[PDB]
Amino acid sequence: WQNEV
Amino acid sequence: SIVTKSIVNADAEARYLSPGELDRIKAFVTGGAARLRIAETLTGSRETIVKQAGDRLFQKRPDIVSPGGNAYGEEMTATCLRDMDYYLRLVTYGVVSGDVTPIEEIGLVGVREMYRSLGTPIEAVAQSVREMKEVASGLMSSDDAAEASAYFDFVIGKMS
Amino acid sequence: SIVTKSIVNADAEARYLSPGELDRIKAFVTGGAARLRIAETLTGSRETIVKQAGDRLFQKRPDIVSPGGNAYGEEMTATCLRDMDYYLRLVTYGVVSGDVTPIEEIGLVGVREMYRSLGTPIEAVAQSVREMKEVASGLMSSDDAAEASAYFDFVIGKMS
Amino acid sequence: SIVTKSIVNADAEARYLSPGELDRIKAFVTGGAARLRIAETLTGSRETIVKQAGDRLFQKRPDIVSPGGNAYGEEMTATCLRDMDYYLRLVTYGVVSGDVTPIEEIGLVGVREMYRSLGTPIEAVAQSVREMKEVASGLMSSDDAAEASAYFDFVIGKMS
Amino acid sequence: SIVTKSIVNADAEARYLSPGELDRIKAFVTGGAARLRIAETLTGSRETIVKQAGDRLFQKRPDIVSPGGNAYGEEMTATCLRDMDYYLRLVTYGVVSGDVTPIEEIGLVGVREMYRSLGTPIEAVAQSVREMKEVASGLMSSDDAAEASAYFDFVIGKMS
Amino acid sequence: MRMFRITACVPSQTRIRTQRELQNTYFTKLVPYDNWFREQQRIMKMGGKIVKVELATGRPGTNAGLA
Amino acid sequence: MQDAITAVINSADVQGKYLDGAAMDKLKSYFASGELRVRAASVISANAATIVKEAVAKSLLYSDVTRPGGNMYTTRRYAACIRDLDYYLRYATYAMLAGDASILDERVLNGLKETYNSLGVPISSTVQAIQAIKEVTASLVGADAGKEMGVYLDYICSGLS
Amino acid sequence: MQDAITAVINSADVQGKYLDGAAMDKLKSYFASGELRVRAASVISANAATIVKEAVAKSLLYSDVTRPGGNMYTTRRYAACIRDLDYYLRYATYAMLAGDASILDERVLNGLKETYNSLGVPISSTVQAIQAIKEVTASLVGADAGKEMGVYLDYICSGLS
Amino acid sequence: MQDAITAVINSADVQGKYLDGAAMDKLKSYFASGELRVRAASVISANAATIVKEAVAKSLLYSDVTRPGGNMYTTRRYAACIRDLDYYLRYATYAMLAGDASILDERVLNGLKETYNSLGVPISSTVQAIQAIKEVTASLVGADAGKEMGVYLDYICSGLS
Amino acid sequence: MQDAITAVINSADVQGKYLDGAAMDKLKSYFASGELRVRAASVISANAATIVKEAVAKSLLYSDVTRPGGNMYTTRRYAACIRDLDYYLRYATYAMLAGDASILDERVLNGLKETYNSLGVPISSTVQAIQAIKEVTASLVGADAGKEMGVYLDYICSGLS
Amino acid sequence: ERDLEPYIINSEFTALESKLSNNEINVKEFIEGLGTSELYMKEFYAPYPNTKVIEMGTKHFLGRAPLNQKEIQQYNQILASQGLKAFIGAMVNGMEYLQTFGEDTVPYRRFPTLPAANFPNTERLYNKLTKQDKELVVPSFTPVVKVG
Amino acid sequence: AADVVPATIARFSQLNAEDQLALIWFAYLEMGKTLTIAAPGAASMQLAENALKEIQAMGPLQQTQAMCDLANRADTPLCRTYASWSPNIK
Ligand SMILES: *[C@@H](C)[C@H]1/C(=C/c2[nH]c(/C=C3N=C(/C=C4\NC(=O)C(CC)=C4C)C(C)=C\3CCC(=O)O)c(CCC(=O)O)c2C)NC(=O)[C@@H]1C
Ligand SMILES: *[C@H](C)[C@H]1/C(=C/c2[nH]c(/C=C3N=C(/C=C4\NC(=O)C(CC)=C4C)C(C)=C\3CCC(=O)O)c(CCC(=O)O)c2C)NC(=O)[C@@H]1C
Ligand SMILES: *[C@H](C)[C@H]1/C(=C/c2[nH]c(/C=C3N=C(/C=C4\NC(=O)C(CC)=C4C)C(C)=C\3CCC(=O)O)c(CCC(=O)O)c2C)NC(=O)[C@@H]1C
Ligand SMILES: *[C@H](C)[C@H]1/C(=C/c2[nH]c(/C=C3N=C(/C=C4\NC(=O)C(CC)=C4C)C(C)=C\3CCC(=O)O)c(CCC(=O)O)c2C)NC(=O)[C@@H]1C
Ligand SMILES: *[C@H](C)[C@H]1/C(=C/c2[nH]c(/C=C3N=C(/C=C4\NC(=O)C(CC)=C4C)C(C)=C\3CCC(=O)O)c(CCC(=O)O)c2C)NC(=O)[C@@H]1C
Ligand SMILES: *[C@H](C)[C@H]1/C(=C/c2[nH]c(/C=C3N=C(/C=C4\NC(=O)C(CC)=C4C)C(C)=C\3CCC(=O)O)c(CCC(=O)O)c2C)NC(=O)[C@@H]1C
Ligand SMILES: *[C@H](C)[C@H]1/C(=C/c2[nH]c(/C=C3N=C(/C=C4\NC(=O)C(CC)=C4C)C(C)=C\3CCC(=O)O)c(CCC(=O)O)c2C)NC(=O)[C@@H]1C
Ligand SMILES: *[C@H](C)[C@H]1/C(=C/c2[nH]c(/C=C3N=C(/C=C4\NC(=O)C(CC)=C4C)C(C)=C\3CCC(=O)O)c(CCC(=O)O)c2C)NC(=O)[C@@H]1C
Ligand SMILES: CC1=C(/C=C/C(C)=C/C=C/C(C)=C/C=C/C=C(C)/C=C/C=C(C)/C=C/C2=C(C)C(=O)CCC2(C)C)C(C)(C)CCC1=O
Repeated sequence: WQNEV
Repeated sequence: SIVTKSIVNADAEARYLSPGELDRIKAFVTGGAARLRIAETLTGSRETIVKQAGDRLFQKRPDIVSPGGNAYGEEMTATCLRDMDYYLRLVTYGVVSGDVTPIEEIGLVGVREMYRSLGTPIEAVAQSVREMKEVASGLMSSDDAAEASAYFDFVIGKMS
Repeated sequence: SIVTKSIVNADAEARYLSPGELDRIKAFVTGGAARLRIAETLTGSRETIVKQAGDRLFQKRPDIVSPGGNAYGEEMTATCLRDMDYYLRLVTYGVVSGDVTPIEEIGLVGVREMYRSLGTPIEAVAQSVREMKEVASGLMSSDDAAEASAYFDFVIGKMS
Repeated sequence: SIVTKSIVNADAEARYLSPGELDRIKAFVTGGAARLRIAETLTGSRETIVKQAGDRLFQKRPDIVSPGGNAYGEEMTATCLRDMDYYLRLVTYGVVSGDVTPIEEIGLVGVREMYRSLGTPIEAVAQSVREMKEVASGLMSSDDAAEASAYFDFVIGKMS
Repeated sequence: SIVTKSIVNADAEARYLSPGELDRIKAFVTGGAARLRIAETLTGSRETIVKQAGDRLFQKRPDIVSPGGNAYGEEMTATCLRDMDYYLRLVTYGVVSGDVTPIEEIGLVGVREMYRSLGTPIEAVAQSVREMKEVASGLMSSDDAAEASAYFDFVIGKMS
Repeated sequence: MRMFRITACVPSQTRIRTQRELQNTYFTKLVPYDNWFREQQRIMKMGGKIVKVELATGRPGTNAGLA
Repeated sequence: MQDAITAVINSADVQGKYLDGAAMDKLKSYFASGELRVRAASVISANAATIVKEAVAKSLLYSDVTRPGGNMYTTRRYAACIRDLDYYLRYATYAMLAGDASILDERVLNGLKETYNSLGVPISSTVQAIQAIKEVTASLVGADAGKEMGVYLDYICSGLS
Repeated sequence: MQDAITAVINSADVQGKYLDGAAMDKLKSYFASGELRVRAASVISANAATIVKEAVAKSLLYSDVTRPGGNMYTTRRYAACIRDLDYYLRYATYAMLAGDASILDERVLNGLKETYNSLGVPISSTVQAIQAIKEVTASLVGADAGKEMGVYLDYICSGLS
Repeated sequence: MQDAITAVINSADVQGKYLDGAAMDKLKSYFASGELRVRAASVISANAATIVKEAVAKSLLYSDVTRPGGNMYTTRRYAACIRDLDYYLRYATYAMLAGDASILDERVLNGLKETYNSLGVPISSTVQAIQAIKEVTASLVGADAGKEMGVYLDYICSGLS
Repeated sequence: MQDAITAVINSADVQGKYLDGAAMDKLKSYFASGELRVRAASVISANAATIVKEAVAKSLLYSDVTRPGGNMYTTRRYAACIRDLDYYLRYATYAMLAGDASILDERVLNGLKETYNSLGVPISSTVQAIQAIKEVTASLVGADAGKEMGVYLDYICSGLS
Repeated sequence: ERDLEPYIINSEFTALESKLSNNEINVKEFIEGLGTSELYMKEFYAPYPNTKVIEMGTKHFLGRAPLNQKEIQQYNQILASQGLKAFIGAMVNGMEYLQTFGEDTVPYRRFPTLPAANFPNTERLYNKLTKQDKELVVPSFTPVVKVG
Repeated sequence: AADVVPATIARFSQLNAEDQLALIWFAYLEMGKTLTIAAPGAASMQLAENALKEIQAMGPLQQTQAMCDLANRADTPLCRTYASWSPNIK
């Protein structure tokens, strides 16, 4: 779970 | 229907259908069995397809259901599930018709204006239909996977 | 070419090819082997095909070579045969290309002007093309017969 | 500018500027001292006005900065502040000019295309500009607050 | 009215009224008091204005009142004075409206054809309107005379 | 294609045209659905009165297959 | 316009549901009939001018309708009648290929009856011409495809009546 | 179209008399109301989209019309309804500025009732949508301008009746 | 449009037969009338505007039609009346020269009544103006040509009625 | 314009001959290309907005090109650049699915350099935009399809420069 | 720009001609139907870029070259979003078309005085026969002042 | 549980106006740390700052009177203005 900054 | 599309083209040209249109309709009528198989599979596995795709979309874009978002609240996430159901059924209609006319006519024309009015992230909806594409491809056969993927690609591009 | 045909039709709406157009391109690219095969099967019988078709047409409509007629002279009989040969080359082009665009761009557009300028009967030339189609269907394979007869039928109906 | 707008309308009707247009231009040029002063005030309060404007915007809709939002990291939030400074500069331009044509020319034509290609929530942009307007009105004289609020309101309406 | 003109312009652009336009309607409603005062002055002194302008025009153009002229005869002169009253009423309407649209709609479209049918020298009619113009300017304050001069000489130029 | 047929009376408010004008002052045309909104906006802005309009071609509320 | 497939899709979308067994069998029936429909359309396109020619020759030519005073007299209105018959044939082929009369009622009968009434066109003679067209088409194509073509052309006749 | 001033001018010109005391009183009334009308127009131009969105949400969303088989169903019909309500808002604002209903009569009402009758669009539903728009605009502008804005919207609904 | 010549030719052509003694009689009668027809047409062309002038002066001027509240009020409407009377005079001259009142049907009366009803034009006043035009033209061009023009003018007025 | 298939067809036809062996092998090569081209076109149609989005984000985005002075400033010019990229991508897909650059150099290179010079467009920045388009398309279509797409885009760049 | 005898197998506009002769559509509708035709896109839309398409369309329908860069931008946006049919429909249903040709006049070549350069642009458009050259007479208007 | 939200809605339903107001006040107190954080921008507050400013201008006694009138759904102009708003606005 993450979103590429 | 591709038959209706070919008829529209022929009547626009004021001529009878050409060999290309005849071969197209012949191939469609011969492949109608596989098309109906794909439609039946999608209808049977609709709820699991939509739920898995919606959860993958949630993981991709958690902010969609985060507080202050359009999908926030169980009501506003069930409405996403309903919209995904609508678009999956529209894809089934397009698969069974062979052309994108019903999709463009029921879910593509005016969709951007509707989602502007409702505040929805159409890019997020495009990601959701993408995820539905992978889920349906997994649940579905490989040979028909390309055929269904073509219509998913069309919808993703148009609603993108 | 059905490729360029669908390309132009899509560009008219300023958009990529639809699923129907891409599917038909799939079918055409796959069946190009049989298309080229019918290409050789019709390009090999050109002398006999035109000879039989013109000979049959001569007693079908004897007025073509009757006195005071359009092709009464030996030279005009040969010229009518040469038109038969041109139209057979055009149909071969169309069958190979998978689309009637070569037919339209070579030997159909303004042909009514051509044959009113030269006084030749359009119904008679259509009957000649019908004779060509009948002989070709006789001298070629069954499925190839239908495939080539589609484009013979198109040229016959359009010119007539 | 207001003079440019009046000139354009007069050119469209193919005539000299009417006495009403002339008196409006006269009043604008006479009162331009207040407009220049208010542009100076907003320019001076530029840094703060952006600061608490962005803070209020993020508090009112953290999804744009939360995971999945357009400006999730500090880097993209810095870009969002950069855009907010763009729009502050445009509103300053509008205040000095007296008419919304610079605003339309610079930052409202194709803005929907820009913020649909970027995936930015245009509703979020509208809310950010609205908070900008609220804080500017708070730190500005009330009547002058309305003078700047005209242009802020126009930008808000175009964004929405 | 300027209100109607701005509304029509905004509708043609398919938008809402801009801040500059709304300011213009604000200025118009502010000046409505002076417009009403000018209209009341013209209405009160209409009969004297009509009489003096008619006498001046008759002296300047004796042919129209001469035998064989259009206005020759007491009844013809009375009808012409009625026309003068009509144009003065139209000028008052234009003054209250702040534009020339009511005057143009009521008595400036087809006036040339109308007076050609009636056998009335349109240059003489324009001269009569001019005479009413100087009479009103004398009877009215400097600024109010300047305001009414626009409508008066607009009618004069259009009818000339 | 779900066309519309309309009867509209469009007067002349600016120019006195000296040649025959019923053919464009009181007319009944067939308008496509896509262009109907634009045509009606144009007619109203030109000041005509839309005496009548009816969906001559097509079926009301067709959720699919309208072309 | 709508084919059989699009008609079924529209009927399903009216209740906003996936296609059930009834729609499944309808689509199967249409897909089965499409093999016949394609061949019938091909032959009709082959003889498109033909069927019109023999139908007019056997139905109206050398009759009072063509004689002076007849409502086909004069070359202009004769060509108008021929163009109308060609219209009817092409739209019948369109309706046959689509499997539905939606295109027909969309395009051929749009004010056609009132137009013919105002022009004084002989409705009975038009019906007879369409019947001759139907007979020639049935002879060319066969009993079955001829049957579908005839039912469509009879729809044109009913609209014109 | 017309405004208050042009309406008064025409009312005087029809009997061909100068603007008397009553006409001047009406002109003064409109001139006084001008500032309020301009402020309300500024507010509505501010919140054009939001007013329509709130009105539709509280009036039509999650109701029978938006469901499959409803007039507002499908993206195309949703967009059409949104556009119609947006034009209604814009033209009601136009009428509020002008002080007169002539713009609505000759730009929003001729050719619209029978257009909805042709399309099957729900008049009883669009009436309530307009009423929701009226409520939203009243809440934004305030009671003073809101009363006249609602007057114009009620005029629109009555004409649509 | 058809004249006496075209009417005779159509009467012959509907039977599809060459011209006979009756056709020659009709043609020579029209040829005899042609001299008077051409002279009346030439004089009316020379002084057409004047005729409209006296007709409007003696029919509508100084009346409620021209006064405020009447449909002849305002310069635009007055010019519209002048142009309409020019239309009627020109087309009556056309019909007189042709010998048949079909140009009036297919070029004047075609939708004129409905247009007048929609725009509010007073049919009775229009008929009175037509009668005035007929009287002036008769007095200006004599007895036989006067009656010839008057029959077509009465045709136009009856069609208006 | 033309593609490989029409190129072989008209190359034969200009000499007025049937299909010789060279034409047969050319057609076989194009057919072998075939499904690869159609798959690349389908994936491009899938992610149509994507390739342009990340191409801008790679090359043009966050630079003096999109800064003041640079041609990308203002939302209008930004959306114009996006529209140009969409034109270029659709023409690239068309040229890929066809097999020839005739579509491009008939719909692209005609006056494009001069029009961009008239608008003062940065040819280098445009070329970089098409480059980023090329890599983003390659990363989604594969190796050989991406290579041929890049070849077509490089022809576009050469024509632009 | 030509009589359509040597460019058509048969006249596909026969239905439009019949409707016009029946008076159920006006000459403006006939013009719109001709514009939204496969032949028109074959002749002036297929073989030219969108800018040249805009030039040819405005010359054929409105009778004059593009007004300005604003008009060019609007027409390019129309072509990019909805293709050629929407372009033709917009150019034919615009207020300019109705104010000039109305609902009954076939469009004709115009000789406008304004705005600037419109007369020379229309002159260059109309003084050359069909397919004379592929260059663009008015690719765009170089703005005097560049925003940003 | 699937029916957790409707069960909680019914449980809030039987509670009286005082219970509802106290519960919402304590919910705001627990907000952020215990309950869901607030992101007010998603709602169109622009059609609500008018009533917000009006209530701020109102005196404390009338402030609480209007609040209780809203809680028990009293017939007041402020109550109707609140009611006509969308639920997110509320
Ligand atoms: C006198 C110096 C000038 C002059 C005037 C004159 N007018 C008439 C007759 C008419 N004038 C009008 C004009 C109008 N009616 C309207 O409603 C309006 C628009 C609001 C206008 C401008 C009309 C209609 C008439 C006809 C009578 C009627 O009441 O309808 C005359 C008499 C002409 C005759 O032969 O009766 C005269 C003398 N004529 C000149 O030469 C001077 C320049
Ligand atoms: C034969 C089936 C029918 C027939 C033919 C006939 N044609 C001509 C003369 C010409 N025909 C053409 C046509 C073409 N030439 C081309 O290159 C192509 C394009 C691919 C076409 C369609 C032309 C151009 C001519 C004249 C010039 C030339 O021959 O190149 C004739 C003789 C005409 C004469 O008067 O010399 C005849 C007889 N006639 C029939 O009756 C048959 C039905
Ligand atoms: C005058 C004595 C009466 C009268 C007339 C009047 N007519 C109009 C407007 C129009 N009149 C026509 C009629 C025709 N146009 C034609 O081309 C022909 C056939 C060749 C006819 C019969 C039309 C079409 C119009 C409207 C369009 C136009 O004018 O171009 C008006 C003006 C109405 C308005 O305000 O729009 C008037 C006043 N009115 C009377 O009171 C007299 C009895
Ligand atoms: C979910 C992942 C995304 C999202 C969706 C969302 N949609 C709504 C509300 C509606 N959705 C529709 C859509 C359609 N109606 C149709 O007829 C068609 C085709 C058959 C479609 C696609 C409609 C009409 C509504 C309005 C409600 C109603 O139908 O009655 C919501 C609710 C929004 C709200 O707050 O009210 C949501 C959340 N939103 C996202 O953010 C996701 C990207
Ligand atoms: C929304 C509140 C309701 C609704 C809308 C709806 N409208 C249409 C179609 C049209 N609406 C118009 C409207 C106008 N034309 C004008 O000139 C004016 C003045 C501003 C208006 C308001 C027109 C012309 C059309 C037809 C062309 C077009 O569709 O754009 C539809 C589509 C109907 C159909 O496709 O069958 C819809 C859905 N529908 C509702 O249920 C609401 C009550
Ligand atoms: C902040 C309030 C919202 C937001 C902003 C946001 N913007 C970008 C990136 C860009 N924004 C622009 C816009 C403009 N440039 C101009 O010259 C003009 C007029 C002067 C405008 C309107 C541009 C060009 C970019 C691209 C980068 C650049 O400027 O070089 C981002 C980041 C996008 C990315 O992928 O990097 C963000 C986050 N996002 C929100 O959610 C807020 C509502
Ligand atoms: C963006 C990718 C790069 C860029 C370019 C840029 N283009 C414009 C404006 C126009 N571009 C075109 C080009 C075409 N139109 C077509 O139809 C075709 C083929 C399909 C092409 C190649 C046109 C015609 C215009 C003007 C009309 C319009 O707006 O559509 C601009 C704006 C110029 C201006 O003066 O406003 C720009 C900036 N600039 C970059 O930096 C990118 C590398
Ligand atoms: C032939 C079987 C019968 C016949 C025909 C006839 N028709 C007309 C005139 C018209 N027919 C139509 C019909 C259509 N036009 C279309 O475009 C289509 C849709 C594709 C249809 C169905 C129309 C509109 C007209 C009038 C305009 C025109 O010329 O097309 C005529 C001539 C009438 C006249 O007086 O001009 C005739 C003769 N006549 C018979 O006797 C047959 C029974
Ligand atoms: C006087 C008096 C009393 C006192 C009575 C009084 C004064 C009572 C006071 C009652 C009040 C004012 C209670 C406030 C409740 C507010 C809540 C729960 C906030 C909800 C907002 C949320 C969840 C936000 C949601 C949001 C999110 C995240 C979105 O996603 C969308 C946006 C949005 C912002 C909507 C007693 C009753 C005690 C009796 C004795 C006595 O004397």
